[PDB]
Amino acid sequence: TFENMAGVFMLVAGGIVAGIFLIFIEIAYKRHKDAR
Amino acid sequence: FSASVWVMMFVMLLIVSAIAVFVFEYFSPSFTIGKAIWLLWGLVFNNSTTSKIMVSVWAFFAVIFLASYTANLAAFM
Repeated sequence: TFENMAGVFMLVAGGIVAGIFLIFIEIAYKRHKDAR
Repeated sequence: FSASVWVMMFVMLLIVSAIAVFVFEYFSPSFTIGKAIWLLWGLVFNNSTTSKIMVSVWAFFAVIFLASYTANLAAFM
C-alpha cells in the first residue's frame, strides 16, 4: 500500500539480497582456497 | 484484513520465489524443480546442504511476514 510496509519490506529485502551476493563469492573463494 | 492493494505482495512473493529458484539452480557448481519449492513453502510456514544453509537467511523475512500477518488478523477485528 503506502510507504510504511513497502519500506519496512524493502530494507530487509535489500539486506537479504546483499547478503546473498556477498556470501556466494565468499564461499566460492573459501572453497577455492581449500581446494587450491 | 491483509493485502489491501491485493496486487503488490501477492506478486512480490511469486517473483522472490522465482528468483530463489533461479539462484538455487545457479548454485549447481537437491532438485531445483521439486525440492526448492517444497523447502521454500515449508520454511516460511510451520506446515511441511551447504547451499541450503547459506540461503536459509530468508527465515528472517518469513518470520517477519508471519508475525505481521497474525498481528493484522488479530488487530483488524
